[PDB]
Amino acid sequence: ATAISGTFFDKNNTSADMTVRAYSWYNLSMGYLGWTHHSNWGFVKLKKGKPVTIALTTEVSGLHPSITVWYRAGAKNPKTLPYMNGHAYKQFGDIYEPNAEATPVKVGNIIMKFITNGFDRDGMGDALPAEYDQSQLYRVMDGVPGKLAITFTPPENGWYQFVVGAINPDIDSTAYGSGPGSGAGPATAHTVHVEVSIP
Ligand SMILES: [Ca+2]
Ligand SMILES: [Cu+]
Repeated sequence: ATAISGTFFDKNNTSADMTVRAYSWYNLSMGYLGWTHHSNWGFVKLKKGKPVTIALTTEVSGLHPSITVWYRAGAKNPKTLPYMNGHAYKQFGDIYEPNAEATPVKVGNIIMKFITNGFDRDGMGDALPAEYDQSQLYRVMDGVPGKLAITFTPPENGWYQFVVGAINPDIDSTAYGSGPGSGAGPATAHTVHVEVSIP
């Protein structure tokens, strides 16, 4: 496992500004993975059965925010929350790292059950490049570039661990910058505003 910086949310702290790289959720290398540390992580404790919405917005021209939500099952001490199983992540699918260790600390079993994901597909044009042709990378349109909402109903009480990033910045836009490079794009950190609607 590897430590991450988490932003925690609750009923009195429903919003945050997170900073992410333009390609952070979908690098153009390898297996087209997100970069754990180029993205930004949130945590929120939720009650079973009541729908939740997370809304992302950005002012950055060309930027398309994105998000993956997992349920962090069996989490015990909250100080064991801000870890990930590695420096890269698949945008969908479940994560399992039994008896996980990081920097040494013992984190316990990391069990992350996939809940939902989405990315802002408004403004990307008539067709995305073929590198993005994975069905479970949920393309969502609300008619507003730079805005995204996801929803889910917590299947279990407890901690929901989510990553915010961005994907496929518009060619030659501010967000695109110098382009994908080696796959991670520019190191520029762009602000995405996050609002969690806790029931
Ligand atoms: Ca949108
Ligand atoms: Cu990393």
